[PDB]
Formats: sequence, structure tokens, C-alpha cells
Amino acid sequence: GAMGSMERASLIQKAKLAEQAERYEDMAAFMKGAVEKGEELSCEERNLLSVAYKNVVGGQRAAWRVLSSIEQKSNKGPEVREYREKVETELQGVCDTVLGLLDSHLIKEAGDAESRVFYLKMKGDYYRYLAEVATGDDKKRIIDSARSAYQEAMDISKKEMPPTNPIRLGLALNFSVFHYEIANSPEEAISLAKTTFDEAMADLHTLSEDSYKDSTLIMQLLRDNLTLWT
Amino acid sequence: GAMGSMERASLIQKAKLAEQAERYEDMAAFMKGAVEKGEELSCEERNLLSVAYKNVVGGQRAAWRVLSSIEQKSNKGPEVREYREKVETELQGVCDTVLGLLDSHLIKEAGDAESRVFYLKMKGDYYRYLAEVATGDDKKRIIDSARSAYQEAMDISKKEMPPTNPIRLGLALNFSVFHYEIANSPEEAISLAKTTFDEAMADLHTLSEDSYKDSTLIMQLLRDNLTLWT
Amino acid sequence: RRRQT
Amino acid sequence: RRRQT
Ligand SMILES: N=C(N)c1cc(-c2ccccc2)c(CNC(=O)c2ccc3c(c2)CCO3)s1
Ligand SMILES: N=C(N)c1cc(-c2ccccc2)c(CNC(=O)c2ccc3c(c2)CCO3)s1
Ligand SMILES: N=C(N)c1cc(-c2ccccc2)c(CNC(=O)c2ccc3c(c2)CCO3)s1
Ligand SMILES: N=C(N)c1cc(-c2ccccc2)c(CNC(=O)c2ccc3c(c2)CCO3)s1
Ligand SMILES: N=C(N)c1cc(-c2ccccc2)c(CNC(=O)c2ccc3c(c2)CCO3)s1
Ligand SMILES: N=C(N)c1cc(-c2ccccc2)c(CNC(=O)c2ccc3c(c2)CCO3)s1
Ligand SMILES: [Ca+2]
Ligand SMILES: [Ca+2]
Ligand SMILES: [Cl-]
Ligand SMILES: [Cl-]
Ligand SMILES: [Mg+2]
Ligand SMILES: [Mg+2]
Ligand SMILES: [Mg+2]
Ligand SMILES: [Mg+2]
Repeated sequence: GAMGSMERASLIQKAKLAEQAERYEDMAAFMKGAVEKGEELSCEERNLLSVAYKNVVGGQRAAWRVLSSIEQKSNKGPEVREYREKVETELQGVCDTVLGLLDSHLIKEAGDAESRVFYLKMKGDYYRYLAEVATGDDKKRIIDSARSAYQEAMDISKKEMPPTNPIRLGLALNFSVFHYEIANSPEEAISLAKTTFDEAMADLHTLSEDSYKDSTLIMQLLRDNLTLWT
Repeated sequence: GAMGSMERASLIQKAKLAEQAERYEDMAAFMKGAVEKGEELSCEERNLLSVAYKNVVGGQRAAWRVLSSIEQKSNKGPEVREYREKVETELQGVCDTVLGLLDSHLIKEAGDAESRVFYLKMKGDYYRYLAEVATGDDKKRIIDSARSAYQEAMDISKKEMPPTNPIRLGLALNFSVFHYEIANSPEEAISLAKTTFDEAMADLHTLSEDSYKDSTLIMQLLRDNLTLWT
Repeated sequence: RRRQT
Repeated sequence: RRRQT
């Protein structure tokens, strides 16, 4: 519980309904319940999990940045700090929830390179979101946990996936942003985004029209970042 | 509680922060706490209350309409109905919460025509949102409760407010939509929107540049509905 | 277009 | 513009 009494198939069906209704907190709760059933998530189901929590934490992160900026300008009593801390704590709780699903037991049960890479990329992302708000005796350990998860995902993806695979591309995109704005390694960020882009372009000739659209969509995002950074 | 331990001024300050952060569930909870302190809400504070709950129930209503449409097309097992009922119940809970604040004791303590009209318009709105999802032995009583609240607000507003007052205009706009799509009275809707628009236009010559902008903004919405309906 | 409130 | 992820 609270989703333990609902059939796995019903949870997946409701997650898809919640997405259509733009009810992403509901969507995430249904996907948490589906994960906790203990069976594989398909490609489609992994996408549902990722999209649900992306939207939940995305709203929290946007709110945190607004409040953090107001707080910085104020430095009115304790209210701005208090409310920023409230949002921050709720954000950290969502990150901890996702990382707990990954560690218990999505990753160890991922018997595919493509499933394992998907989950390790998520682990990197949610440690990175923790790093965005960290300012404590563990910001350094959080940053190292993100890098480690991303690096392992990169190692597997380069061995087992073509350079145009959209999960591989989205992983490199996010690891590059990690380097630029979390790790203070803008040269690493630029190197990764550039090699990833070029190696995808060189592989496009192997793809169908549909796969080509998939890959070029993420290539556009790599290009946008390089255009910002160089 | 849960807001009972927080200062009224801190709750208002946090409601404004939540609005800036687009955290409307938080905003509504802070304004509920402020109302429950038992003191007046200023014009600005009434706007904060209305905006917070407008955004909360707005997302629920949009979700309900998506799910209701899917449900209608399906008429796959019980899941669509179940999830629609979940959203519906949460929507009804928010409406009941707002109506409880109005009845205990915003309305009776509203010692101004402008404060009393503001709250009675809200009472009409939240009974109307209940009517949108009602299908039971009380849809008729819910519709009558909405009409009654709107009508009393209209009676006071016509006696005590100029025809360009934006709260008066927004009240007539919503009562007109009530007539059109809840009460099956499209002629009443058209009559109300048209007389309201024309009487506002005839009064614009009395207004400052700023008040003129305020009034013409709501006049545009009356025009949009008449253009749809005639 | 949807009516306005 | 904000970087993309
Ligand atoms: N219900 C959802 N949301 C999804 C369901 C599926 C799916 C369906 C059937 C089989 C396998 C997968 C998705 C596949 N993923 C995308 O199409 C996608 C993902 C990320 C992304 C973009 C597109 C644009 C840039 O960022 S998404
Ligand atoms: N081997 C591959 N290249 C793929 C295989 C499948 C698949 C797997 C099982 C069933 C049906 C389809 C893919 C669609 N699934 C995606 O998840 C996806 C994710 C992120 C994304 C995009 C697509 C586009 C832009 O960003 S892609
Ligand atoms: N520090 C770096 N590596 C770069 C330095 C310069 C440069 C050098 C001399 C003069 C002016 C600029 C670069 C030029 N820009 C690109 O090559 C480039 C830009 C966007 C983009 C891609 C490639 C692929 C996808 O999107 S890159
Ligand atoms: N924090 C907020 N949201 C607000 C605060 C105040 C305020 C501030 C100081 C004194 C008195 C009131 C508002 C006044 N109301 C509007 O300006 C307004 C209301 C409805 C509406 C439109 C505009 C456009 C069409 O629909 S809104
Ligand atoms: N007597 C009046 N005409 C008003 C008096 C005040 C006020 C009162 C106390 C302090 C400061 C200002 C107004 C601004 N307050 C509004 O609430 C408002 C609401 C809905 C709306 C708009 C504005 C514009 C479009 O829709 S208007
Ligand atoms: N059933 C009604 N009362 C109407 C019937 C007709 C009509 C009659 C004969 C032929 C064609 C149309 C109307 C014409 N339309 C308006 O006068 C009108 C439209 C939009 C609008 C306003 C006024 C004020 C603000 O925005 S109104
Ligand atoms: Ca360089
Ligand atoms: Ca007629
Ligand atoms: Cl708080
Ligand atoms: Cl449900
Ligand atoms: Mg079962
Ligand atoms: Mg903290
Ligand atoms: Mg006090
Ligand atoms: Mg019901």
C-alpha cells in the first residue's frame, strides 16, 4: 500500500490516464506502486516512470529556484528561508523515493544493457537534483554519487548501444550538464556534448526515418548547449 | 493547525511567495490558514484566496473533463471510472473546503458590500463546480444553491457598486456562464452578458486610465462569450 | 474556443 | 536561454 492492493496492470493503465490528464503526482504514485510489484518495467513503462517523476521534481526545482533567488536578494524575517526549506525538503523526499526504487531493486534486476543504462542514468539525474540544493557536509559525496552512476551508464552504453540510441544520447546530454554546472568542469561538458553529437551524426545514415527523427531530436538539445557554451 | 501555529502575517507572506513559485496547493493551504485566524481579508488577500483555489480546482476540473471524455468513449474494466471518481472526490473536497470557509465565517463577517459580494460570488462559483460533476439526488439542490448565491451577489452589486466594478463584472460573467451551461438557460446567459457589457461601456467615461484597463479586460471576456453564443 | 470565466 | 536536459 497505498498502491499494494491494486493490480499491476491497473496501475499502469492509471499512470497512462494520469499522464493524459496532466496529473503527474498521481502518475508518479501509480508508477511507484507498479515498480514495487517487483516485476520488470518494459521500455514504455520505464518511460512512464521517468516522465512522471521528471514532471513532479521539475515543478519543485522551478519553485526552489524562484524562492532561492528571492532569498538571495533578501540577504523580512524567517519566512523566505522557511518556505524555501519546505520546498527543498519535499524535493529531497521525491529524489530519495526515486533513488530507493532504483536501489531496491530496479537496477540489480535490470537484466538488459538497455534497462540497466536507463536506470543508472536516472540514478545520476536524481543525485544531480539533490546536488543542486546541497550545501552541507555531503554535497561532495552527492556529486561523486551522481558522477559514478553516470559514468557506469556511459561505460555500458558505449559498449552495448549505438551512438544514435536516444537513451544513450539523453544520458550524455545530462552528464554533460552535470559537468558544466554541478562539477565545475565546463571543458568536460563541452568535450562530451561535442563528441556525442558528432558520433551520432556519423551514424545517422544507418537509421530509418523514424529512428532518425528520434536521434535528431536529442541532437538538437546537444547543439543548443554547445551554442550556449562555446 | 496545520497552519494554526503560524502567524497570520507569515501565512500571507508565504501565500505571496507560493504564487510567485507557482505552488498553488501551498498557496491555498496558506490562505486557508489565514482565513481560519478569524480576521478580515483585505481586497488583496481576497484576491490571493480566490487565485489560489481557482488554480487548484482548475487543474482538477481540467483533469476531470479529460477522464470523463475517455470514460464516455469507453461506454476496459473499472479503471477509467475508478480514476475519474478519485479525481472527482478530490475536486469535491476542495469545493467543500472553500464553501466551509465562506460559511464559517467569511460571509457573515463581511461588513462591506464589496467584501460580501466577493464572497457570495465565490460561493456561487464553488457550487457551480460541484454542479459540473453532480449526477445525483442533489444536482438540483446544488444548482439552486449556486443560483441563490449568485443572485444575492447580483442584487447587492447592482445597488452598491458601479457597473464597471471588476468584481461586479466578473460576477456577471460567471453567473451568465452558469445560466448557459449549468441551468440550461442560454437566453438568460445572453441577456445577462449583453446588459452587463453595455452598461459597463456606458460608464467607462467616468474612469481613470487604470480603472478603464481593469474594466475593459473583463468586458473582453463578456464579448468573447457573446460572440460564441450569438 | 471554450467560454470564459 | 537555459541549458537543456
Ligand atoms: N507515455 C509516454 N510518455 C511514452 C511512452 C513511450 C513508449 C511507448 C511504446 C513503446 C515504447 C515507449 C515513450 C517513448 N519515448 C518517447 O517517445 C520520448 C521520450 C523522451 C523524449 C522524447 C520522446 C522527446 C525528447 O524527450 S514516451
Ligand atoms: N532501440 C531503440 N532505439 C528504441 C526501441 C524502442 C521500443 C522498445 C520497445 C517497444 C517499442 C519501442 C524505442 C522507443 N522508446 C523510447 O524509449 C524513446 C526514448 C527516448 C526518446 C525517444 C524514444 C525519442 C527521443 O527521445 S527506441
Ligand atoms: N571549445 C570548443 N570545442 C569549440 C570552440 C569553437 C570556436 C573556435 C574558434 C572560433 C570560434 C569558435 C567551436 C565552434 N563551434 C562548433 O564547432 C559547434 C557549435 C555548436 C554545435 C556543434 C559544433 C555541434 C552541435 O552544435 S567549438
Ligand atoms: N497576488 C494577486 N494575484 C493579486 C493581488 C491584487 C491586489 C494587490 C493590491 C491591492 C489590491 C489587490 C490583485 C488585484 N486583482 C487583479 O489585479 C486581477 C484580478 C483578477 C483578474 C485580473 C486582474 C485579470 C483578469 O482576471 S490580484
Ligand atoms: N473599487 C475598485 N474598482 C478597486 C479597488 C482596488 C483596491 C482596493 C484596495 C487596495 C488597493 C486597490 C482594486 C484592485 N483590486 C482588485 O481586486 C481587482 C480585481 C479583479 C480584477 C481587477 C482588479 C482587474 C481585472 O479584474 S479595484
Ligand atoms: N440574441 C441576441 N441578443 C443577439 C442577436 C444578434 C443578431 C441579430 C440579427 C442578426 C445577427 C445577429 C446579436 C448581434 N451581436 C451583438 O449585438 C453583439 C455581439 C458580441 C458582443 C456584443 C454584442 C457586445 C459585446 O460583445 S446579439
Ligand atoms: Ca577549450
Ligand atoms: Ca433570442
Ligand atoms: Cl513554510
Ligand atoms: Cl484510482
Ligand atoms: Mg496480481
Ligand atoms: Mg535543507
Ligand atoms: Mg498572532
Ligand atoms: Mg462520485
